[PDB]
Amino acid sequence: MKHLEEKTLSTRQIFKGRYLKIEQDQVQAPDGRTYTREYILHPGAAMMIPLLPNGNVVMIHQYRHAVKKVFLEFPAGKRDHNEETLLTAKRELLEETGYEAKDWKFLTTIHPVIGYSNEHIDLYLARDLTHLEQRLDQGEFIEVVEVKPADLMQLVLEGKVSDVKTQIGAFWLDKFLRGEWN
Amino acid sequence: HLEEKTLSTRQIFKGRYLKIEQDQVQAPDGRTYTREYILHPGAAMMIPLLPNGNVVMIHQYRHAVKKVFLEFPAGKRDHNEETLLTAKRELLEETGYEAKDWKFLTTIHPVIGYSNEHIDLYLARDLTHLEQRLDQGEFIEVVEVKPADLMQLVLEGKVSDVKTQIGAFWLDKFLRGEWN
Repeated sequence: MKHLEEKTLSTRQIFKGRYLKIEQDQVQAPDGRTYTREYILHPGAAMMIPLLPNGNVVMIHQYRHAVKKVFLEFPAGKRDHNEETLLTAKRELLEETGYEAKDWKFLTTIHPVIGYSNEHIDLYLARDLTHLEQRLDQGEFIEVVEVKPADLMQLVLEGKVSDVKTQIGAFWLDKFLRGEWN
Repeated sequence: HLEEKTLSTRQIFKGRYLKIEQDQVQAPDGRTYTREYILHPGAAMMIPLLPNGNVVMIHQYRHAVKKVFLEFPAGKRDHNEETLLTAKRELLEETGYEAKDWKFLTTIHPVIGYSNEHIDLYLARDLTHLEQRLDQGEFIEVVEVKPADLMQLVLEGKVSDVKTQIGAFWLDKFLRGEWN
């Protein structure tokens, strides 16, 4: 769909905060005119759907100050210096929840902020789990929970799983558990 | 127990589009940390279901990711208006359609780590086809999509836009008689 593409004419890093880095670009759009585009430079991420032998999934509660709310989430974290996201996922599953998994399957990649960040999140299904113990980062506060997939889907419908990556995980899990996508 | 207490707030950056809030917070360990996030106006996204069973979707380039995306139409809340008003306006501007039947589905948060953005998702039915009225810097092509085709595209990784993918999943639940 080449007639929709925009051509980068210039880029700069316009701002660096404590955490957020902003790129500002001038682009040539399909009209041949120049427009500004601004977006966050993000390292990428992974998220894991950790399926226990008992059929429950391992989830977390975590407070997110950007939204001033505690969210139910699948474990996740940012990609460290261009590592494969499978490594990110293994590490985050262990650090946030204490689990390791013998069976990892890449499901899909999502883009959560197409208007203003280059973030992508690779979503994985982790099976054949065994437990060790949690190891949280400085400034990271997490409660680990087990959730029945049926209860999770009802929470989705009720608006109680508003975190996009985790809601998408729930729907992919549902497709997997029903044997539709497996 | 997990909640962090705001100690101070500052708008540290305002560009052409993006505004960054930086807060000092006291966390559950009693210690102080910085939190940085985008101040976003909020947004609406619309699933427009045609009488033939297809949905109206768009193709749109997104410079932040350097790809053309398949999306449901959407846009940002203006002057803190009711998001249904946002939805009705953006459905007309981006696709050329109006709808006489609107239903709120759910609110999603696409960037919990670094933006206060929420998106309210709506189902739109009973449609009338007028014409697009695109805004500055907007280039959008309208396409009709069969929901079964949409779900296969999701599986294939060809619907990576979170809001759109979630919309597909909700539509699938509605069309299957599961959620109504």
